[PDB]
Amino acid sequence: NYSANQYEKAYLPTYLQNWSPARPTKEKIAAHEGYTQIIANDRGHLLPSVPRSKASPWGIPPAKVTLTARTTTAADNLTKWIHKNPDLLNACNGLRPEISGKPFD
Amino acid sequence: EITDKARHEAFAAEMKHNDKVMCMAHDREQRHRKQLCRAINDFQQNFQK
Amino acid sequence: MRECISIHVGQAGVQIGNACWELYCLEHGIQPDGQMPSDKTIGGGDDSFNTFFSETGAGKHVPRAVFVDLEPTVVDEVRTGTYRQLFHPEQLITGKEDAANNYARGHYTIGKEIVDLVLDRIRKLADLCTGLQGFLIFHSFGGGTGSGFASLLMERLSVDYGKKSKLEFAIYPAPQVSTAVVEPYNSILTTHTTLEHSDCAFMVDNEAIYDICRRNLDIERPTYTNLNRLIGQIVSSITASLRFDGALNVDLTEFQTNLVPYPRIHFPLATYAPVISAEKAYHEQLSVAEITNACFEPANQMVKCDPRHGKYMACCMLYRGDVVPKDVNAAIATIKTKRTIQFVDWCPTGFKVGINYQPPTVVPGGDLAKVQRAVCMLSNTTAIAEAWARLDHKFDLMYAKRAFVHWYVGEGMEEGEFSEAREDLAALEKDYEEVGVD
Amino acid sequence: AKVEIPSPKDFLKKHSKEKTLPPKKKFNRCSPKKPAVPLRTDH
Amino acid sequence: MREIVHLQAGQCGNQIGAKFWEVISDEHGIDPTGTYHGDSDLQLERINVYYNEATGGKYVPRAVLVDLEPGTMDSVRSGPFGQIFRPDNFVFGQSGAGNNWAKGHYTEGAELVDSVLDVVRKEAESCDCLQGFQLTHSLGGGTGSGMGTLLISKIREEYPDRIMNTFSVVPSPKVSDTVVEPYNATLSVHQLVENTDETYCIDNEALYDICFRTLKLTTPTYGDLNHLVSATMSGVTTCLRFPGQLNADLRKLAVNMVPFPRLHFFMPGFAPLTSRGSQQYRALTVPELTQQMFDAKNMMAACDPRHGRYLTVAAVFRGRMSMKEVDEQMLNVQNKNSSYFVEWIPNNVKTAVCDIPPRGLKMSATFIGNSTAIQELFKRISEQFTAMFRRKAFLHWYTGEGMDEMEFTEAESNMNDLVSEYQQYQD
Amino acid sequence: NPVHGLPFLPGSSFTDSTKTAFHRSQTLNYRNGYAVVRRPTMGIGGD
Amino acid sequence: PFLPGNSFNRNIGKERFHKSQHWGFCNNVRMLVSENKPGVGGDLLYG
Ligand SMILES: Nc1nc2c(ncn2[C@@H]2O[C@H](COP(=O)(O)OP(=O)(O)OP(=O)(O)O)[C@@H](O)[C@H]2O)c(=O)[nH]1
Ligand SMILES: Nc1nc2c(ncn2[C@@H]2O[C@H](COP(=O)(O)OP(=O)(O)OP(=O)(O)O)[C@@H](O)[C@H]2O)c(=O)[nH]1
Repeated sequence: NYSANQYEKAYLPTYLQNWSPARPTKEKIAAHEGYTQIIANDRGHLLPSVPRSKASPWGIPPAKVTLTARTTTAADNLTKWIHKNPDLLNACNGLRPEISGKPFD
Repeated sequence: EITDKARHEAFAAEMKHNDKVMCMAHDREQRHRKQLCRAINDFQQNFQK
Repeated sequence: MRECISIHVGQAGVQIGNACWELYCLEHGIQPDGQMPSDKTIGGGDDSFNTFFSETGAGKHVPRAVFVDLEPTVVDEVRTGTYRQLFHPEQLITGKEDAANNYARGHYTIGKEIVDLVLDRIRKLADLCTGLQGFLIFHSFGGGTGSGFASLLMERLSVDYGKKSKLEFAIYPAPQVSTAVVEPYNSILTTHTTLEHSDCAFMVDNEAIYDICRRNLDIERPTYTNLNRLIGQIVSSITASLRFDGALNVDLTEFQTNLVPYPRIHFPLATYAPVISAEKAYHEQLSVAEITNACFEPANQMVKCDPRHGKYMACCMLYRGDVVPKDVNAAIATIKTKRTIQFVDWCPTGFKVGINYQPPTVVPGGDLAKVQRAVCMLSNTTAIAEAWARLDHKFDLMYAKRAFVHWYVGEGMEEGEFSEAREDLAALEKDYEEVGVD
Repeated sequence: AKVEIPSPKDFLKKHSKEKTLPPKKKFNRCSPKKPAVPLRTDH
Repeated sequence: MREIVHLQAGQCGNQIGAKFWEVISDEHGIDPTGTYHGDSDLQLERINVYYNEATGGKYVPRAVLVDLEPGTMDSVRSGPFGQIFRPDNFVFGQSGAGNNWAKGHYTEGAELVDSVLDVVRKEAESCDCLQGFQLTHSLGGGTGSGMGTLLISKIREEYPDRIMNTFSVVPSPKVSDTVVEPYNATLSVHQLVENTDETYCIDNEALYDICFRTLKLTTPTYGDLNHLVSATMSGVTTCLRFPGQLNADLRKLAVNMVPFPRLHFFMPGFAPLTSRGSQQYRALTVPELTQQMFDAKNMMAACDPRHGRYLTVAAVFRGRMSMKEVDEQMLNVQNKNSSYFVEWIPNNVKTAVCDIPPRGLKMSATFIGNSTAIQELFKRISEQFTAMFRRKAFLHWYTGEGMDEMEFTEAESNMNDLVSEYQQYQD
Repeated sequence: NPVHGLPFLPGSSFTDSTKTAFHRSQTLNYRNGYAVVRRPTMGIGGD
Repeated sequence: PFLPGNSFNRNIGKERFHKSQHWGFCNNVRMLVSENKPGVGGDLLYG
């Protein structure tokens, strides 16, 4: 799930025809120390002491737009008319669009 | 000139060697691809009948 | 590479797409079977058809379009037509239940269960394609099945896929002809839903299509084939840049960037100048100047808008055939000098020239003339607000006496949504003069 | 290495990025050992 | 030795190079296959200033082709001279430009600048000691403006000691087709003036009038327009490739042509243009060449310097001449219009003579002009830019790209400064 | 028998209009992790 | 010749591929089973 080195032109949506970015990647790791203890028994069972992703994931008005120049009051709703929907802001391919614009005077 | 010539024929003989087999190689794979493609298409409709 | 996908929603959108694809197979010399003669053009699907067809090692030119429908009636005989062998069987999306002219019925009752399937068709088309610049959406505002079903799909394709273009094509409602009085209900519903998502919406009206033909094509008795012939020529002309090169090549990306001035309003108007009968073409001469006069003649537009009642912002001309830069630049210079033509003082230049060597072809058993120099006129003017102005007084009376709502509230809406569209429109009209004001 | 992609933040300001300098080149010259050819009209 | 490597960019740069390179191939006399047919020793000797040597007497051009849209390159590669062009040097992208400066200057250039610099540097150690670089593109060309500003900004830091020659064409004043073109030009020239050391200024409308005036052939090909200009920068490079009592160094030219740093923009001037019957109706003599050479109708670059005055002039003469005629003609023009020059500098003329005539004609020449006639050019764009920025038309595209109006503020500010600089020096 | 390979002067050239169809061949494609370029065989219209 | 890039594998019509076991174990030691063995898809051995 990492980005490779140097030859970073052979793996892009250029061939994927991907229209929702795949996954953010990086090339950097802090120098890890640690005897990397084992904290389960036989089943992925975390020993009660150690923490996990504590059941975080377990398992339309949103659209791309720039505010540009459309009446402030209409634009203000649009921002709210974009957000306040975590059913489309959290997970499951990403569900998350972008935004831009500029204010008025 | 012996130094000069020796380079010239060493290239050209190698040069003519390269392209022609490349030309022949590219032709060969296409035809066999074509022959395989038609061969697949023939019995299948015969099998479809 | 350079390709795009066509979609045909509404039972009206399927016969027109049929003719378009019927037109498209001629210039490539496609036999109805699906194969070329013994001549060598087949492969992995890469030739003039690669942008349009998918002729893989199987040798069958597979068009890159999906025809979606909700009634088995009109979608079956085409599946028994002449080129049904060409068409991918499960690309021809059929249904068993109609939307009954109801946007929401198609948009809610049946839309959920079928969009997932067509989304599967979209993705399995998406994976096979390579560059896929945009989509070709063929629909209709008074969509009996077009209205509701197009909206939901263009929502779903927008939200998952937002980084490309989406090209929209619908018949505009006839200003004084209405084959349905619930047509204003969904039409404004479609418009307000599409303004914030649609990239480029292009309209057309059948009345003036008829009005043209008995004017100069001289056929007092055309047919839908004739109607579909003209519009199919229009989309053929705009895609000739993809099909053929010229002095310069232009793309839909340029069309989007250069045509729309500002957000919301993205509704230019098409036009094709050399509309004439074969006999009138026979003993007359065509040159750039007169067709440049003809293209801007007010009676040659398929949309009932007096251009003098409005003002121009953009004008795109796409010369397909044997032309040279000299006369056209001189001719357009004279056009700039004209006074009756009134672009906004805001735009110094609003002209996007397209040059294509290829003379457009006639169709066997057709009705058009034989043209050497053609031009397509996609343009946007302020004379269009009257149409929506026509719609609102039509709609404002109707909603006050709220006819037919018993059906709409009867299957699961309320009046708030109908409220939104009116101030949505009231925004569009009020914006139209504000930008119309210099 | 990886080449930075100049982000749309800024660029040259009013073209102050230049080298104009009007100095004076001092140190004079070498010594012209040849003296004044005449002696200013005297004896 | 001192050599030159070319840069071709923008889709016009695609067409001009092919025409530019075919002229050179023909004027040195190499077959389309690439095997040089030895006929002139001098073209045989001084080929290494622009071309390298491949195996079999094949003269590999030293140029780099960059674009985004494959179709233009496919047409170029399918031309009669694409074979002499290297698949190594065919660098391009996977995107359509949109004819947009912002994406071409920031977005798509990101993944191509690395590749293109690698190609040019590989050529750089391939050759020994360059004079510099020359670039054919357009200021109104969207992709050419985008990549050029990127690379010309770069090659300055690696090579601030060379010649960064820029060949750009000004779009038509009456109409630019592209409507965001005034924005693209204003941006590009702003970085251009900071990066370039030389700029050729050419406009297409004059070539249309030149076709009307001396060509008289009604309907030409745009390649013929390329053919007309392909001789131009060839003529200035004839100085380098050909002998004769003339100092050919563009530096020695530029220092003679650059009194002050900000003077980057220069106007070409070409020699006999002749019509159907006047080829045999013309007594080909230096005066009538000199008369025709300094004709306001013979001008092709931007507009008539009649509106302003003459800062500096340099005409290079190609053919069999003598010092006696060029001197008196210089006196003739000097006394002809002594007041039309600027009193700031007398003897503002620098002459070079090439003893080697071109193929086909004996008497020829070329001219580069720096007069006070560019004000109309960027003043014209001033009303356009001030117009379009008064309500920021089509601005939402660039904001999504990351662009914002503050950059435009100094963009117009400098060109305003240039107007006064051009104004103050003469007026 | 016109003068072939005549002076290719910048001003004038010849013309022809017998050309009817202009199709160009795709010699560029991407097709897997490496962009791959074809050898040009057919010109405009196919020749 | 056989230089890198010059190896063009026999990737033509190949319908039979059956493999044999040239070697084996037998009793309690290990050796090659009876020499007469076809190759991949019935291929003859060296001489
Ligand atoms: N573009 C186009 N429009 C047509 C054609 N025929 C009729 N129309 C108009 O386009 C509209 C199509 O909308 P609908 O009638 O709802 O068609 P539909 O949604 O596909 O399905 P139905 O409700 O069964 O008709 C009709 O109201 C007609 O006025 C045609 O052949 N082409
Ligand atoms: N090649 C070519 N270019 C032309 C011609 N006529 C005008 N031009 C202009 O030359 C300019 C330079 O081309 P490029 O720099 O490659 O342009 P681009 O960045 O690809 O994008 P555009 O400028 O929109 O074409 C273009 O902008 C054209 O407007 C012509 O006949 N041939």
